[PDB]
Amino acid sequence: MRWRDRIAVLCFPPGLMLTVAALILFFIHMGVFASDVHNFCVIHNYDHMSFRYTVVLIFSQVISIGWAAMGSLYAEMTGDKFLRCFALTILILNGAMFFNRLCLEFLAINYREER
Amino acid sequence: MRWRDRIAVLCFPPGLMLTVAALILFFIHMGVFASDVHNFCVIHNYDHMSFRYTVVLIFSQVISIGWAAMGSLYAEMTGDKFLRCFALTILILNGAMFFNRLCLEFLAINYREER
Amino acid sequence: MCWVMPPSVFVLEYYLDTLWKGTMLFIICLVFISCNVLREVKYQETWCFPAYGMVIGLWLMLSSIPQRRLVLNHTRGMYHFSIQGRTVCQGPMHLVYVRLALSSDAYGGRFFQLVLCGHKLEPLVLVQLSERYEQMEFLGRHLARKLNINYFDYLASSYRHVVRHWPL
Amino acid sequence: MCWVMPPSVFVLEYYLDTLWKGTMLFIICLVFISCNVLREVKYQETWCFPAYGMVIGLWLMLSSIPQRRLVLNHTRGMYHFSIQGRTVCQGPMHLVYVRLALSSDAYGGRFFQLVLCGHKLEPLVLVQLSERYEQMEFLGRHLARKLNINYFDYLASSYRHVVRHWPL
Ligand SMILES: CC(C)CCC[C@@H](C)[C@H]1CC[C@H]2[C@@H]3CC=C4C[C@@H](O)CC[C@]4(C)[C@H]3CC[C@]12C
Ligand SMILES: CC(C)CCC[C@@H](C)[C@H]1CC[C@H]2[C@@H]3CC=C4C[C@@H](O)CC[C@]4(C)[C@H]3CC[C@]12C
Repeated sequence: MRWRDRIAVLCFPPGLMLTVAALILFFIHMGVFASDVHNFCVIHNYDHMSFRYTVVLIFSQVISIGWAAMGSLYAEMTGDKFLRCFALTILILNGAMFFNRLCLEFLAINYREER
Repeated sequence: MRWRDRIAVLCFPPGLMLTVAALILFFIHMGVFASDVHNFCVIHNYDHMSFRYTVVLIFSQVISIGWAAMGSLYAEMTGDKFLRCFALTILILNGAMFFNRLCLEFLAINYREER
Repeated sequence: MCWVMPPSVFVLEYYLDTLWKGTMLFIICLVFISCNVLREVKYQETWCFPAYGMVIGLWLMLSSIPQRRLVLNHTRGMYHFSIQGRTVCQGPMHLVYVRLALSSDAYGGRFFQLVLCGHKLEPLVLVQLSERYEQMEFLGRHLARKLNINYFDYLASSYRHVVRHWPL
Repeated sequence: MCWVMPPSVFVLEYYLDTLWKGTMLFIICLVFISCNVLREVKYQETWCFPAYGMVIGLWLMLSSIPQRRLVLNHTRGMYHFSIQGRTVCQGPMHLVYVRLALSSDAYGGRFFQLVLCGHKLEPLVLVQLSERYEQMEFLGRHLARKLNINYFDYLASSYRHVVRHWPL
């Protein structure tokens, strides 16, 4: 039908909301991950780390994983292989992303605070 | 026709990427303008202004206006009012942002260097 | 309300309740903005959960739905899927149904809803009363008096369900 | 070449030359990046102009194209727009044409191109030689011997142009 009118007003096609949201979450999370590895490797100004926001972005990480999986489940029944490949690829990169940042956080214990 | 396949591989619909280039251009130029205004008003951090990148981003501004305009020209003949309204609104905001940054650059003239 | 809604003179109109959901989200997050908990001793600020509240709510207000209608007027209307402005779906019969749907939990409690089936149509969810079957087919009979189309029950055809048009 | 391409046994295949523009953009940036001009005395850094060049160059490189083909097989083929993978345009004749196109400058010099007209088709731009009219209808008659459809001249019908299939 008229995808101009579909994308124009009042709605969105089913799915393809959560995928785009996961894309922008992926963008901002590469931004913060690159900043973290940069400041951990060379410039060494830990006072301006992301030592302050530590659990809310983890919550953002897991909800982004959930929305990527949920959009994949909601878009699988389209019968088209490209959409399924799109959803599986974004899910895979988000999951490996999550494991990488979890490993980086677990490596960065002795630098935050002590209880 | 199948806009999934149209957006998937090997091409883009006619126009419709010039417009999104104008969108990301407007976004990053608003970010630069907001950073300049914020740094000018309160914190007074003339060391870290964009006094150094002056003419390249102005050239960026003018190619942004040209791309948005000729994209509007390339998308006008589709016969749909929504696309024309979208392109014209993007052109209007791009021109307004360019004029605002030109006024700001002309106002802050005694702060860069002297020739 | 038992007699007003069954006729539904000519068109019907319909809407959605996502505006309600975004409304109490906006109220809750506006409450969250001013004088939240002071957990600086927790070495963390929780202002970004409301930032996700901002994002989710603004997206939910982005879904505006003006008066979902059809061509259900008491005539030879084709039940074309009609919105103010754009139009998407058309069909010569055989797609619009009114179907009973059932849901179950782990315990086994049964909840009954109604759906006006079709190509991206709107449901017929009744107002928070689903524990017994009551009368079932009487509302289907009022719909039949309206513009008789269908009344579909659970599972396959079998019995206890009514059809009016068929494409064979 | 005059007896190789005008035969064109069965299908034709086609491509774009934007890959060349992308590869030249990559070449000029590999020239620029190492030891560019040193204009710090100009109170400026000029590294973002090639950043824009690589934005447009990566976009141009992304325009991949596997062998634009049709059903120009020397049969009763219906000229379906064929692409490895997806398929877009299907049409029962009356849309595939071969038309002469003209361009003029301020002085008045005329530049002649040829376009295989159709729903998002590919042109028939000849290899950088248009100053005289030469032969005109000879290549049109060769295309007629191939899979006779049309040979459209400039302006309206008038004369001097040939049609084979008409939709009336
Ligand atoms: C798509 C591209 C080519 C268009 C935008 C150009 C980009 C690369 C430019 C334009 C604005 C620039 C920024 C403007 C302001 C600042 C603050 C300054 O103290 C250091 C450089 C920095 C951080 C610049 C980095 C590079 C920058 C982001
Ligand atoms: C709400 C959903 C969409 C997630 C968005 C998260 C945003 C709001 C969060 C996540 C990462 C965060 C940034 C991470 C790192 C820095 C550098 C630090 O020295 C100051 C805070 C600052 C600048 C944070 C600002 C807020 C931030 C951008």
